[PDB]
Amino acid sequence: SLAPLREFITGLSALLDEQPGEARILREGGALLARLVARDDWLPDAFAQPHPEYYQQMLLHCDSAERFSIVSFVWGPGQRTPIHDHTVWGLIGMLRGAEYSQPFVLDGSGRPVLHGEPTRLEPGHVEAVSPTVGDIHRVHNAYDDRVSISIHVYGANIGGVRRSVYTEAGERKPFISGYSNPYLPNPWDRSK
Ligand SMILES: [Fe+3]
Repeated sequence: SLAPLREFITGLSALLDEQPGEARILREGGALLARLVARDDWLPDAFAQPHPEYYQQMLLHCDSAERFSIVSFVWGPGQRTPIHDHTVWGLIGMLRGAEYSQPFVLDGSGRPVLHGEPTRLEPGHVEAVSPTVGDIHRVHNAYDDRVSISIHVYGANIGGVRRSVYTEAGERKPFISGYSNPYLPNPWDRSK
C-alpha cells in the first residue's frame, strides 16, 4: 500500500548511486516520480490534511546521505507560496487537484520580475526547478474550493536548505522552510 513510495525511494536511490548529471536526474527522476503520482492509492490521509492558514510541507522521507528528500505539499483551497528559490534541483509531481507555477527572474537590482506565462500542472505530471533550469517561482492551488496535493523531491534535505524568499514589495530574505510534521510514514515493513 505504501509500496509505491518505497519503490520510488529505492528507485531514486539507485539512480543517484550512478552519480548522474542533473539533466539525467531531472529526466529519469521525473519518470520515477510520474510513476509514483500516476496512481493516487498510496498517500495516507494523515499526510494529505490541509491547514486553514498555511500550506503544509510534510516530510515523507529523507536520504541518510541527504542526496534527496521527499515532501507531501498539501494545498488548502486557494493557497499560494511566496516567490522563492531552491538552490538545489527539485521535481514536483501532481497527485491531486492542480497547481499553477509562475516563473520569475531577477532584474538588474535583484528584484523578481515575471517571466513568461504560468504553467498548470495536472495529476500524473512532473515539473523541474533548479539553479540551472530555472529556480525562482511562485506556486498556487489551481482551485479556490478544494485541496490539491503535489509530491516534491529535492536534491537535499529541503527543510534544512538555506535559500531565499521574496517579500511582497520584492526584497530578498533568507529562508529555511522546515517541516509541518513530527511523524513520517513507515513504508519499510516487508513482513507482509
Ligand atoms: Fe518551490
